[PDB]
Amino acid sequence: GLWDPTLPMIPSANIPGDPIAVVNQVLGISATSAQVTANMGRKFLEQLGILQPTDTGITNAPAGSAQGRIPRVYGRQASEYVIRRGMSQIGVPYSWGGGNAAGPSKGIDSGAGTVGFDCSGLVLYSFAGVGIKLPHYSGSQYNLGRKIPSSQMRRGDVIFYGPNGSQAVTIYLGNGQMLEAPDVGLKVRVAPVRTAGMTPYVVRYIEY
Repeated sequence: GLWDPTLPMIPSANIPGDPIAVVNQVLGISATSAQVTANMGRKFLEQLGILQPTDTGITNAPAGSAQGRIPRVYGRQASEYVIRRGMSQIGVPYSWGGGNAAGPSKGIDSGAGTVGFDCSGLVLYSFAGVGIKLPHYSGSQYNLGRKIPSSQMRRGDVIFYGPNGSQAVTIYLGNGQMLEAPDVGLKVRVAPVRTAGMTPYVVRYIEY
């Protein structure tokens, strides 16, 4: 009962640090997920009319704090943009280790020749749109943001599975549905929430 038994019962792909997310051979440029995320964060803060010269564009709250860069009054807008980004990826193939802040990508190991998303890749891609920077490993994502009891999960909160949230991570959509990049041969999908292996807390990255 420690893991979700419908998926491989192993820790999710763990891709270290700040990977290159964009490579443009023609212009001769490349950039990492953090750079892509910061740029989107600044664009988002500008769209809210609140961009400051001190803003890098990274909007994460210190882990456990109920206050991040994005004002509470704009949290629902931020959350809905994150969800829109994720939902726009329905139908993209699964790839073990796949995805970065710029979109689906080549995976690692088994997924090395497959462009797509895995669980943490999809979540980090979605949240990057408002400057929320997340590591490409579900266990590490579980240690950021603010814990909410799972019984009180709310649309936009992030659901975790397995010990230390190491197996999988999905975005709660409300109404008992979640957005996930589940397993090989499947695609990014909306599916019923599964409680087997669920961590006792979900994580909130955006307050509203």
